[PDB]
Amino acid sequence: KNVETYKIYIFKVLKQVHPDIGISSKAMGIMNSFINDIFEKLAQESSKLARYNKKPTITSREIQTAVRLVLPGELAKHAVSEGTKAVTKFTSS
Amino acid sequence: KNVETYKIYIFKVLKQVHPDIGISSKAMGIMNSFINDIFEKLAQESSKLARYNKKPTITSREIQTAVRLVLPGELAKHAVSEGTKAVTKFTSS
Amino acid sequence: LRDNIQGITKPAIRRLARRGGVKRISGLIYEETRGVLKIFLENVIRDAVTYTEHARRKTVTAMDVVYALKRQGRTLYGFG
Amino acid sequence: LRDNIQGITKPAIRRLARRGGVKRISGLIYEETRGVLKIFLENVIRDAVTYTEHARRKTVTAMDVVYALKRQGRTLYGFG
Amino acid sequence: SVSKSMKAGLQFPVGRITRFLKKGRYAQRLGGGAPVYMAAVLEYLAAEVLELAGNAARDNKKSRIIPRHLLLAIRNDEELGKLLSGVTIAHGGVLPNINSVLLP
Amino acid sequence: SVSKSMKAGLQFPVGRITRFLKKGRYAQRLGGGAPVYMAAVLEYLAAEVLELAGNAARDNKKSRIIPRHLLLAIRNDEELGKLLSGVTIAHGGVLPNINSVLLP
Amino acid sequence: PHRFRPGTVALREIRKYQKSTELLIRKLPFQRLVREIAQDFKTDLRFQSSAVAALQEAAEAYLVGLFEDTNLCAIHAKRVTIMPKDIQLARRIRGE
Amino acid sequence: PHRFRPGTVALREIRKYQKSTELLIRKLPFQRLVREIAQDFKTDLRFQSSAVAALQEAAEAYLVGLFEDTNLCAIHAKRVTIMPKDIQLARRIRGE
DNA sequence: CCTTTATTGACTCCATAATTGACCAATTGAGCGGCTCGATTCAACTGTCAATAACTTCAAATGAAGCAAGAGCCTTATCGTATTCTCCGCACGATGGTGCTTTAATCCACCGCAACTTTCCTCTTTAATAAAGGCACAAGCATTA
DNA sequence: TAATGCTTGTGCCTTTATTAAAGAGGAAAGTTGCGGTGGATTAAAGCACCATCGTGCGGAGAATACGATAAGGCTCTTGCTTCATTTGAAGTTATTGACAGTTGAATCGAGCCGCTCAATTGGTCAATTATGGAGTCAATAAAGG
Repeated sequence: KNVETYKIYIFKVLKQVHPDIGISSKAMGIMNSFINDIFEKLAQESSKLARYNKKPTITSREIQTAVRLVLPGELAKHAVSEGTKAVTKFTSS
Repeated sequence: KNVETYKIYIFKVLKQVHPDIGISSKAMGIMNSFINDIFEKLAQESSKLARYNKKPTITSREIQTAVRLVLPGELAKHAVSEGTKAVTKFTSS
Repeated sequence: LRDNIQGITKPAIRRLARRGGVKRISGLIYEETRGVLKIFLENVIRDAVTYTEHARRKTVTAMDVVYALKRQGRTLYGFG
Repeated sequence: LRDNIQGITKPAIRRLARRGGVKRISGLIYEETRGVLKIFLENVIRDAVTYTEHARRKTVTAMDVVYALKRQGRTLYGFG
Repeated sequence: SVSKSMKAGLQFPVGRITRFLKKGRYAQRLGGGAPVYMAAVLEYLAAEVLELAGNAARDNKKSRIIPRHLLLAIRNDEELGKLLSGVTIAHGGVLPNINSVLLP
Repeated sequence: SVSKSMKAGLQFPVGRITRFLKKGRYAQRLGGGAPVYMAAVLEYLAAEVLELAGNAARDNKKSRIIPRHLLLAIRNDEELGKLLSGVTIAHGGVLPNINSVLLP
Repeated sequence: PHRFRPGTVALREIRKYQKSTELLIRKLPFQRLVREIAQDFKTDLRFQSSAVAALQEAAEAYLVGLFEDTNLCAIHAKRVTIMPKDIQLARRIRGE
Repeated sequence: PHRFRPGTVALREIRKYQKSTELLIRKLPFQRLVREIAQDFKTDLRFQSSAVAALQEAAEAYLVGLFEDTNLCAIHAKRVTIMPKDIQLARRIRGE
């Protein structure tokens, strides 16, 4: 079987941020675990938010509220800004 | 409209444990909250168990393993015994 | 509203300490205990307000506070 | 396979204390540090075994240990 | 019409538990015996807590269970205390204890 | 075809995130912009952690990121440290610190 | 006239307040504090009364637990008087 | 001949072991201990190598954190030598 | 031990409000049937876990000696405690106003389902170079004088 | 300070193995179109939150005498650190074999989905009894003698 990871995307992000720095296999696995953990946390928080308001759907507002509730402070502010930028770019295209 | 609470059932249980003892409204609410919290914990554990093995079904085995993982020690043992007894009686009827 | 943290008076902090089994209390404690309390509220109310902002409401309900407490591992029974 | 708890030698406990920044170590500590360690393992391995019993397996995998650690608020990265 | 709670000999609402499990979307499909097992576990836990609370109420010369008795029952039991270590009981107070050093 | 990731200007797999969200059964329906928002948040967090890790690696005159550098980056940042306070990173070690009392 | 040795009334208060279940902080000052804190997150917020009651219950429970840990820390250092450093140590070990 | 003062080599070891990332407990004794503990829950259990590695990583991280809290508790009581009562206090405040 | 004084548990009474019981409705759980999935069992492949042996050599055990730190004791001074007096704002009871929260009806818009396409990602393989090992070596720190 | 022992920081060769790079395929993402449910909008009314006032009374604030607790200083003795020697047990490498995890099929059990009924429970009103406020007494504990 074939396993699914974020290895290529993490490598792309790293090469975009630090062009001249590579990453080891163990560090890439740790980064993949971190991404998976954050994804699960955000998804569970969004599911709880949808359940509380009796809404059968998860929209960008649910994800934004989950980001505010999970990520702390300036990290949450920047994450919300990036998410809003990406959603606007996706809609306008 | 209609608030879904275990208020009768817990009361019934009380009348089979302490026939001459009543329960107050605040204690009624606390017991209802406790039952709801335990139900949510067991259900989430069973959902994670089903997800881990890629099983789309929650059976009595999933609930039994969730009980083992959540309830501690003799509480878990007695709860497992009661659940097995109830499932056997339900199947035999 | 302003300066309502002082509304948590020294007798109230003393009573809270006595309920916790404290026999002697230093003079400085009443100050520190206030600040700590404030921090706790800042961690809960914020979360509660977040829920209130997600439901598009302007009234903070008991359910928002209960969910905010549960998010921090501070489950509260009796308001469910 | 008995009393394997003594395999956690005094130098190993000393090194673990040094990583934690401990300068001086009492003589009795090496005993107590063992017991609590055992307790920790008893809390994790059990849960891991539970997962192994649910999957109808007889081999304890690393994913089961990761899940067992996650249940106790001890998330581990690098084995996921 | 034999209710699913009477079939298993439970006082708890197996039908309502099934409806809650289905509405919670915990899994795509729900087994026949899962709600029965959950109802049995919940009934056992409620019976244990109520038994301890009634014992606490009787020890206090009372015939009505109040949040104080629930708190005493929870905090005086090892396994229930472990289960609900991080739970606050409203109007329950605290377990009466004093450190031996503080006593005269 | 034009990929959704490319349309949103993201390096993360919006399609794969949509598949994961739908397979996880977090809700009955999934919005159009929810996977895009999640991918953007994940990309931002990964970029922040990787930037701090690269700074730590360059500090030690290394050209490769190892778990030690990830640990140093996470524990030296206030927001990342708060987010991952309860997380153990394998082969990462600990932050080098000594209490001022112990020093000679 | 009659005077009680220091600590006797303290022990009596410890016994009395551990037996009761009532709230120890006055309701109106706590409500004002909660409103003042919340005004920094969203302007013109109305608070349901049960919400303020739940906040007071949670805050009092948290402070009582923190004072229990502080008393343990103070007794550890061969003292009976709790000090701000005891609270700081208790909050550090708790992970706050 | 040269003799270092007590605590100099201790500080050197603290500096050395805080910068390294290697495991400090020997692998084989820890594996035997894990197998002995697991034999009480289920008989004839097989362990993956990565499972034992993860258990060792988690146990070492937990012990290092516990020793950090113990050192804080010991320094609080105006000492530099950690004692079993320091570990007991740290575990009590942590909720264990 | 004695003796006085403050505190609290207990007893009883009067009120009281809070839990229990009864009744209408309303809504949801049980029943029946059809239908498509899934989880159970069997078997074969092979991945790898456990056991084995041997060699090495490095870290653990033990002891001696040294030394500094933890604990017990003493003193003091200062600062939290118990009590009293004054005052002040919390809380209970009544009221008015209004805004905002929940419910209902309408409409549209947006996402799930299904099929086809196509192209992007993931094992398998090859290579190449950053760093661990090894060696040699300079430099700052600790130690006794 | 100062020489000196020492552990650690630093420069360079080797190799290597751990990562950088390429290819086939095949699995998953993008596109198209339709339907039907869910979200957004607006009205409405009732329910609850905020602001106001009276008051009066218990709790908070401030002073005061003080005693006992916390902190600093001293000693001593003993428990723990540092170093040296011996060893014995962990680490590494190569090997065997058998147990068990995984994948593939068939299939029969089993749970999902629709529609109907009515039996169970939830909202509302009345009430009585366990409980709270209040007054009074005896038992208990503490503090000075």
